[PDB]
Amino acid sequence: SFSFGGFTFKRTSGSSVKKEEEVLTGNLQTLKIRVHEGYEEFTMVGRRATAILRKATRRLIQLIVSGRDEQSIAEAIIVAMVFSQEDCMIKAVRGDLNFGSGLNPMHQLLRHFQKDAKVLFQNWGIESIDNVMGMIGILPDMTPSTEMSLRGIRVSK
Repeated sequence: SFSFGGFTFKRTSGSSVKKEEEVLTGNLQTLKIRVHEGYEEFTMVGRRATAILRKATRRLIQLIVSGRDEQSIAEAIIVAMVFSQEDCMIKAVRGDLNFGSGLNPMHQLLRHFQKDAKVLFQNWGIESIDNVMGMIGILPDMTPSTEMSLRGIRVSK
């Protein structure tokens, strides 16, 4: 169990080791980040939202988020997208990432997208979805949809 972005993450299956890696942001800043390598499954519980997360090396496999309102659901999605370490998120950064107490690089990334996530969501990718009991899609602009969704993401009740 650990905490990230105001969410408690508890690992329900799988595992990971960490390898340092250099990466190039969409503002062309180089960062050394600790990459988690492994298939892992988690629950996330924040103050206003809950989720199930399955991921692998720099890849979000599935996120099912349950939340109180649009605002809360969004915050959960942003934390799980940054936590995924996917390169479309790395490449969505605009402006430099300063400092820093307080802030290893994953937190810097998070603080950046928490100030504004529009570009993160635009660039993530969408997919058509099927009908699944208790599950609905969320579009890049955060409105609901039965036909499409942000890739890997679904909203529960």
